[PDB]
Amino acid sequence: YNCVTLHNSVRMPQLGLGVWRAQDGAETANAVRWAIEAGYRHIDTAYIYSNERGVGQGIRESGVPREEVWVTTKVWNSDQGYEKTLAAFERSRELLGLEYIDLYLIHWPGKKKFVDTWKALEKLYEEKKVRAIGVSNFEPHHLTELFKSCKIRPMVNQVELHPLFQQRTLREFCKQHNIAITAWSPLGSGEEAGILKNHVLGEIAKKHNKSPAQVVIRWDIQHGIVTIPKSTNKGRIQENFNVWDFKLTEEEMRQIDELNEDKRIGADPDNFFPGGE
Ligand SMILES: N[C@@H](CCC(=O)O)C(=O)O
Repeated sequence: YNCVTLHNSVRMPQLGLGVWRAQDGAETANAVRWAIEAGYRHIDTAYIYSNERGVGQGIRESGVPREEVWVTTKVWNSDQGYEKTLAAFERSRELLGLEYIDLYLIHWPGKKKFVDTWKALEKLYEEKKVRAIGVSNFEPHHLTELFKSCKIRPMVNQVELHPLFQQRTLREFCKQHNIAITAWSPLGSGEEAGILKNHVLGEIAKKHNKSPAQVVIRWDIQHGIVTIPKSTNKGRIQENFNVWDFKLTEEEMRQIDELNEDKRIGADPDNFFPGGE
């Protein structure tokens, strides 16, 4: 299926499972296995989700060869700093049961330690322990600041992105510095869900005989954004993957784009750094 190319030529599958909010053990292992069974080849996790064991279990259970799957995980705020970050990588690696990790990200920028943390990601990349390195919830100013002090520039930035918060500024900033955007959103585990409940998505979903969530995912795909919808439900997990047998029209894309309100719904990167030390 579709892949997005990072600035080091590694190809990152465009659709993945978010396991954010999945309880460890069975819940995750099932979610991951079900995803892989359905065809997903990309799992997105994070130390702080406390479910790296379960992810590893799901992957081993699926029976799919390691190199055919992409695994992303992330260094938590409290493990920022060169040596601390290096150590959190190993704790994550051991917990996933993996010899290498495909992508490792800084989970939140913070203020004082992210340049230092990035130096550790560069090391892991030189040591061939990760295939790609990037950041999450970084804003252009963070990225501009990081650019002053790095040898390898970030390859991914995973941020809140959905039809009411379309991140146009950052998208252009990332187009211009060769960075792939990954979209997360406060959906899948059943939050307020205003994002999905509007006439534009409704009628596009109805026209194609799909759900509004399937539409948003497809909209992500056709904008070349990487998308990691989270769910622990076997059916929803399957539904989120059934997005390859239809195309949104150029007009349908402008219509969804028109929904932009720059309405952030999750936490603000400039003022959010729980666990910071
Ligand atoms: N994947 C979520 C994790 C939430 C958290 O930071 O605990 C995010 O970065 O938005």
